Amino acid sequence: MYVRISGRIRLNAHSLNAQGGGGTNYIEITKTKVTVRTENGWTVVEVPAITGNMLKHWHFVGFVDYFKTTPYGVNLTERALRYNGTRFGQGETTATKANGATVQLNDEATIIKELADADVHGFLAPKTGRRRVSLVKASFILPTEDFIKEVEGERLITAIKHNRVDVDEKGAIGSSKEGTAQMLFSREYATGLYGFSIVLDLGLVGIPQGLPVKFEENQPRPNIVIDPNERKARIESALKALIPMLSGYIGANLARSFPVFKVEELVAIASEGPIPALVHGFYEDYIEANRSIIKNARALGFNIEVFTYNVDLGEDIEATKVSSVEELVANLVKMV
Amino acid sequence: MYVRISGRIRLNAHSLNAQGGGGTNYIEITKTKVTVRTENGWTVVEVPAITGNMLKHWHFVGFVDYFKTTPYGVNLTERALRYNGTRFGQGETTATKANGATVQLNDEATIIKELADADVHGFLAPKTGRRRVSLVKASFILPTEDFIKEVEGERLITAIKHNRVDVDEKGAIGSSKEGTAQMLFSREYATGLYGFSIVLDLGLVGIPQGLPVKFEENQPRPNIVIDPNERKARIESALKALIPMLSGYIGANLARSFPVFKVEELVAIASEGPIPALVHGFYEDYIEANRSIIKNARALGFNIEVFTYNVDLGEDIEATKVSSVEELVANLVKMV
Amino acid sequence: GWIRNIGRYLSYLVDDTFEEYAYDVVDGIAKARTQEELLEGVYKALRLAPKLKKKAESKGCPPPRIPSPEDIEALEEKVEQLSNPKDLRKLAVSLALWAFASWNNCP
Amino acid sequence: GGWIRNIGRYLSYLVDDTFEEYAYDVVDGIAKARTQEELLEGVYKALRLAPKLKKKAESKGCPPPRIPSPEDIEALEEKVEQLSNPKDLRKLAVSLALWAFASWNNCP
Amino acid sequence: GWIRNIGRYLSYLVDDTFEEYAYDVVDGIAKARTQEELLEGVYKALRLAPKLKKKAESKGCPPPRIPSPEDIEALEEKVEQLSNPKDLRKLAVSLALWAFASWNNCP
RNA sequence: AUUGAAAGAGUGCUUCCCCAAACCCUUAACUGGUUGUAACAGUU
DNA sequence: TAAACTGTTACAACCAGTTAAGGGTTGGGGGAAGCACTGGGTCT
Repeated sequence: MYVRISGRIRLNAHSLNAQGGGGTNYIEITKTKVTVRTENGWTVVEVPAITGNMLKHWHFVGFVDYFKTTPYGVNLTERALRYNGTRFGQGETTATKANGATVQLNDEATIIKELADADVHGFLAPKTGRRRVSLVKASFILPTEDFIKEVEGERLITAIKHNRVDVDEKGAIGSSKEGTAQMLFSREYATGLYGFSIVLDLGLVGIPQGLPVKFEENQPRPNIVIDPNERKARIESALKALIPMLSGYIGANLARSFPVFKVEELVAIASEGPIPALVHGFYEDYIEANRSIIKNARALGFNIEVFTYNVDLGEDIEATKVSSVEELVANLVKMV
Repeated sequence: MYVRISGRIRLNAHSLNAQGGGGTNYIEITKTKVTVRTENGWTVVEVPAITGNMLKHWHFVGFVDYFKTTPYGVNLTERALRYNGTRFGQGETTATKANGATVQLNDEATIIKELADADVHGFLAPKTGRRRVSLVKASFILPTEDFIKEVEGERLITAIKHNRVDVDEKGAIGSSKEGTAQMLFSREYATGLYGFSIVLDLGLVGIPQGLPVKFEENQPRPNIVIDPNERKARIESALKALIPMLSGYIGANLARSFPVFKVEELVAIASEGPIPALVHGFYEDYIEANRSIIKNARALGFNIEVFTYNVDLGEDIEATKVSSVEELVANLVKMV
Repeated sequence: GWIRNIGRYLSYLVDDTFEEYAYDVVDGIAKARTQEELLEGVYKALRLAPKLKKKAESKGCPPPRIPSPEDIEALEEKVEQLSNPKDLRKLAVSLALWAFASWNNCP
Repeated sequence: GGWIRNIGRYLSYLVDDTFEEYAYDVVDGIAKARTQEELLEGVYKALRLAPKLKKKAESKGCPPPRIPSPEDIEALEEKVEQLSNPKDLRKLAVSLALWAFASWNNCP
Repeated sequence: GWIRNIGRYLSYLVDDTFEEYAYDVVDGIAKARTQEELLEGVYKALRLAPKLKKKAESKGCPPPRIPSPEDIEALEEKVEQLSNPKDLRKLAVSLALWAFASWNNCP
C-alpha cells in the first residue's frame, strides 16, 4: 500500500553522507544549493545535505534487519545480510542465496516470487538486462528555508580534527622507518532543522513489472505470485524499516558520528489507491500545502488516512494524532 | 476539453534527467542554453533543464495509474502496466494487449479504441507507418529568468559522489579480481525556480485523426468511435494524471533524489474549443502578459475558465483561486 | 600531421572489439560548431580511455596507449586561431573521420 | 605561455599509471564547471594532492612529481579573472581536463 | 596583484624542507563557503608565522616575509565588497591555491 | 533601341510523428590532535 | 611612597590508507528520394 511520510528533524554534529576526502584529510560532506529569499531575492546558498541514496540504503538496512526476525525472512540475498547496497552490480550469472541455493537471472517473475530483497528496492542485473524500478523513492535532507533566511550565515558545517595515534611494541610513534601508521584527518559535522519525505509504493511489492495484471475477465486485481500472508509480512517489515530512520540509524559515519534525531512535525498519508506525494520539508507553507492537498484529495474521494505529530494543520480534518514513529507505523499496519 | 497549464515551481536537490556524459561514471544532468539579459544584452548561459519527453513519460505513468482504477481500464497497452512508454518500437507491426493477446493494425480508430495510450500520448509504428500526434504537449522545465537575474549563476549545480560499496561473501571489499562490484559514479543535483507548462488537448480521445468529423448534415460532430462513458473516463483519468505531475512525481532518478517539487505559483485555462497556450514560467515577468491574454480572449468571445494559485491575475479577470493542484483538477473535471 | 595517433586512439570507442560503442562522443566531436564542445568530446574520449585500457587488459588484447603529449600540444596551438568556423569544422570532421577506421587491436 | 606543459605534467602525474591513485573526480570537477569557482576548486584540489604523489614517488623510486611554476599560477589567475565570458572559461577548463590525460615520460 | 605576497606566505606553510605541515588551515581558507573561517585560517597561519620565522632562521632558510598590511586590508576590502557566495568562494580558492607551488625558498 | 523586343523551376509540402540515459548503486568502513609541561619563581 | 621584571608563543609523529571511476542494454526505425506543365524530329 502507498504510504508517504514527510516531516522535519533536528540534526547536531552529523557527518552523514560525506563526499569523501578523495585523498585529502578534509573529508568533504555533501552540499546542495538551495533558494532563499532573505528579502533581497531568492539567491542560492550552499548548505549541507545528504542524498536520497542514504535514505534508500538505510531503508534497505531496516528491511533486512526486520527480515532477520520475521519467520518469512529465509528468502533473502546473502549480500543483503551484510547491509550490502549492491544488487546485481556486476555482470554475474548465478546469484548466491543465504539459504544455500542459487538464483538464475531468467523469468523475472520467478525471482520476484522467490527472492525478496529485490522486490521493493529494485535490481539492475546488467548481464541479462533485467531491471526493475524501485518502490522507495527516498528524498533528500535539506533545512528549513526560513531558518537559512533568518540566520543569513552561521555555516551549518564545522571542521573537527582527529588522529590515529601510533604506539608500538617499544612505545613510540614511528615516523618513517619503523611504521608510518599514525594518521590525522579533518571531518565535517553538520547541524540544522532538516526535512525529509519518504514515499513508499508498497502497493505493488511482489508484483512483477512485466505483468502486473492479467485481466482474464476484466477484473481489478493485481497479478500476485506469492501467498498473501508473506506479502503482508513483507509490507509490514518494509514499513517498520522506517522506524530506525526517524531515530538516528541513517547517514554515514553512524559509528563515530551517530547523528542526534528528534520528532518535531510529521505528516503521514496512507492509502491503498494512488495518492499524490507530499512536499519535502524545506519551506514554511508546507503544512498549509499538505492540508490543502489532503482536503482536495478527500473532495475527489480517496480511502486515505492522515497521521499528524502535534501540528496545528487546521480544522475540518480527521487526521489522527501521533506521539512517536513506531506507534505511527503500528497504527498504519493496524489493519490487514 | 483543451486545458493549458503553466507556472513556477521551486526545486532543489534533484538529479532529474541526467545524461551521464556517455559511458563514464560522471553522471551530468541535462543542461540547455537560455538567454538572460543581465542588463548587458541577452547573453547565453547554460542552465539545468528537464526534457519534455520526461514530462510525457510521467504523464503516461499518471494516466495509466489513474486508468487502472477506472472500470474501463482494460483497454490499455500491455506495456502500460509495465510503466513503459515504448509504443510500437522497432519491427512492431502489432500491438501488445494487457489481456494477453495481440491487436492487428487495421485502422487508427481501432487502435485508439483498443489502446488508449496511442490515443492520448500518440504512437508511431514504423512497420505500418501509422502516425498520430499526441494530445499532450510538454515544455522544458527551465529556471526563471528573474531567478537567473537574482542568482547570477553560481552553477546552480552540486556534484555528489555515490561510491557503490560491495562486500564479498567471505567479507572482503575486493579489488575487482574476485568478481566484486565496487564503483564511483558521481551525480549532479540542481535547484531553482523552474518554469513548467503542459498543454493537454483532450478533444481527440476516441476521435481518430483520419476523419475527426463525419459531417452527417454539414455540422461539426466529433467522430467518437468509443462510447461516451469511456471517453469521459479517459478525460477524467488524463486530467487526474496531472496530480503526480505536480505533487512529487517528475524527472529521473526519482528513487534517489525525490526533490521537494512544490508549486510556487500556477495558472491554468480550460475550454471546449481551441485556445492560446500559456506562457512558460522561464520568463522573468509573464503575469501581465497572461492577464492581457486572458482578458483579450474573454473579450473575443471565448468561454474559457481560468484557475490560479498564488497569482492574483489582476481584478477584472475572473478566476477561482485554488489551494492546490488537486483542487485544480477537481475544477477541471467538475464540468464533465 | 598529428592526426594518425589521435584518430587511432579515438577509434577505440566505436571499435567492434570494445562492447561499449561510445557513438555519442564521436557524434559530439563530429559536428561541433564551436571549439569548446569538440574539446569536451575529445575529453570524454580520454576519460573513457582508461575503461578501454582496463577491458583490453582483462580480455587479453594489447591495452591502448594515451595519446602522445606533442599531439595535445599541436591540437592546443592549432585550436586557438580558429577565428573562422570553417577551419574548426574541418578539424572536427577530420577527427571524426579518423575515429572510423580499421586498426589492428586484437591479433 | 608556459602553463600548458607544466599543467599537463602535473595533471598527468595525478592521473597517470604506476601510482594506483586514479583520481578522476577532480578531473571531472575541473572539466564540468560553467562558472570559474568550481574550476578553481578543482585545480586547487589537484594541487593539494601533491604530498601523496611525492611520498609515493619517493617510496617506489619514481622521479619526484614536479609542481607547476608560480608564474603558471599567475597566468592562470590572470586569464580566469580577465575572462568573465563563460565561453573562454569553459574552453580553458576543458583544455586543462584534456591535459589531465597525457602519456608523458613516466617512471622507467 | 595583491595575492602574490599573501600567497607566498601561504606557500611558506608547506613547501620543500620546513618540517612542519599545516593543511587544515589551507583547506579551511580554500572552501570558505560562508563569510568566515577564511580570516580564521589566515589568522592561524599568522599565528604560526613566528614558528616559521624561528624554523627558517634556525635550520636552513632565509627569514620568511609576512604579508604587507596594505595587502591584508586590500583583502579585507575585497571580502567586504562581495556579497554573493560566488565571489567569496572564488577569492578564498584563489587565495589558498598558491600554497602549493614550486618556490625556491631554502637554497 | 542590342542573334535582341515579350520571359515565375514556378506553383502547394509539419522530417515528420512515437520514444524515462532509464533503471540498481551508504567514500563507505575503521580510525582520541593525542601524550608530557607550576604563568612559575619573589617582591612593603 | 610604587604600578611586572623574563625565560616562553607549543613541540613531534602525521597530512588518507585501499577498493573500484560505469555495469549493462540498445546506436534511427520506416515510409520517399518530384509529382506535370513545357516533345523533336520527318515528313506531307
